[PDB]
Amino acid sequence: LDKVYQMKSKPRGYCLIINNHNFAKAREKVPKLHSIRDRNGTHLDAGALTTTFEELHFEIKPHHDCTVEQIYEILKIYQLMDHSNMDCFICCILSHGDKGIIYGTDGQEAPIYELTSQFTGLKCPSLAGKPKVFFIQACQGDNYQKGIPVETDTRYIPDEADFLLGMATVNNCVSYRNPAEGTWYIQSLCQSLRERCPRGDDILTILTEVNYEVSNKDDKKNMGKQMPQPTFTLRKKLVFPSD
Amino acid sequence: CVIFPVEIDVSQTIIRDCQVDKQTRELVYINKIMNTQLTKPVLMMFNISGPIRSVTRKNNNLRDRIKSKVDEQFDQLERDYSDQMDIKYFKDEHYSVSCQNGSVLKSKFAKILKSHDYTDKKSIEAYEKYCLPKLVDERNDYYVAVCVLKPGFENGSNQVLSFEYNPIGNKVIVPFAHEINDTGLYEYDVVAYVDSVQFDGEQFEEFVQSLILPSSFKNSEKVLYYNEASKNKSMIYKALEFTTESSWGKSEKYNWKIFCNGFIYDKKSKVLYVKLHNVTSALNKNVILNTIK
Repeated sequence: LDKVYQMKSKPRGYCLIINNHNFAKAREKVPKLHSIRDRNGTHLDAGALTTTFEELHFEIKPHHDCTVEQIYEILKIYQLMDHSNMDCFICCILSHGDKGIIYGTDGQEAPIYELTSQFTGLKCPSLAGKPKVFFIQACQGDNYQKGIPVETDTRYIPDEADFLLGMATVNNCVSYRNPAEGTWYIQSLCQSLRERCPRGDDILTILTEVNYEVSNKDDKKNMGKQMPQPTFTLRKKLVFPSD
Repeated sequence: CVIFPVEIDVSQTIIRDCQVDKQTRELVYINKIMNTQLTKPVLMMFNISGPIRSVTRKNNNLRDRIKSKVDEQFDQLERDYSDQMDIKYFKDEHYSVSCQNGSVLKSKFAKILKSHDYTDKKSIEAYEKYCLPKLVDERNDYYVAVCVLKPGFENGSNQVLSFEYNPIGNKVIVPFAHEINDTGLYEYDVVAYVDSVQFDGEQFEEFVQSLILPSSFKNSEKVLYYNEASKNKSMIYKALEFTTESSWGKSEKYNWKIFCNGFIYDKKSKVLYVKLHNVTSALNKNVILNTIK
């Protein structure tokens, strides 16, 4: 017959939006990261994701400029909590990064694995069986993606199931953030989410379009191209309705 | 966050002229030529308010230390919304500097004991017609610094030169002057940092006004001219502005302001920030200032 993740619970779920803006501590300590600037604009995406996940009945839980250590604790918290009355848990990280890592206010990395593994079925029994979504807007390399011409257009379940992981970009390539409007991925993830949610489309359908937009978006300057790339271990269509 | 920028392309021109004591200022000069592997004797000259009492070489870390202090001062004007991410020699081996009384250089010029001989007439001849005529004038003063960057100059760092000199008459001549060309137009690419000098909008309005800025390729682009007089500031510069539209939701516009060029003066500090980046002007002159008398 069918299957779809439950999302009846009025207060859907938490939305730890971790918005990093000031990397001054880093510009001092970690040497390599001294010629690093601040992520100006992140606020437009924090105030973008907050708006989106508001009509979707998500009880947003914003967090200032946090450092790795604080970040780990911030997660270690929403992990010992109970999420039964919740049928979904979302986490958004915004900051710089590199090869599978996400720098914090301080300047020291923090492997994605050790952040997303914090909410396995085991670590958080309350979240077992419920979708745990992760949106990570951050660099992932120093390389720029080239752009070729298309010329068209009762039981036990696995411990790491139900996991949506939206990556602002493929590995080894850079993500793009614009000071005036916002970052491409986060903005498309909303302008496409906040619109396709009324008409009831699963997130997997939405992320497809999102990869379409960002693929057209082009860095007029250094012939740059971005290309998101999600990963999911979900079991049923993830969809959230509103009013 | 990328480590592949600045390289065999970064070479505009950086100049810093500061007053070191009662009557001694120091000139720091870094140009494109000094940053390339010369294979033959290279000649270059400019103007100095007074005579040089010593010439030395400084570390290239200086090129960025200067360009920063200034580029930042102008960047506070802009609104760039571009996408971001996450009879008086001074010999030495390599070089050879000579500082003569402006007028004297004309009369003897040919004398190349500075060893710019093997360039013969077919090479020196050039400089007397396109350069020399623009370094000597009715004010037979205006000493002319003559350098001859000989090969080997590339070896090791410290490509930056520094002239310690004694200003005559309280004058400071920031060397923007070029090599008179047939076309008639000159392209500027230089940043300067001079201090202990008194403002002078008269000559700054004249310069800035005759500047043709680079294009952003947008029909809606307009090049406005400014003349602000802030708290402890006073800016004379030309910027290029154009409004932009959102990339998604609301119809929110974005008013750009880029390619700013001109002069910024710190009323308190008594410092002069200059920025003429890739701008064209039919005006090929030096900028003369007066040291806080």
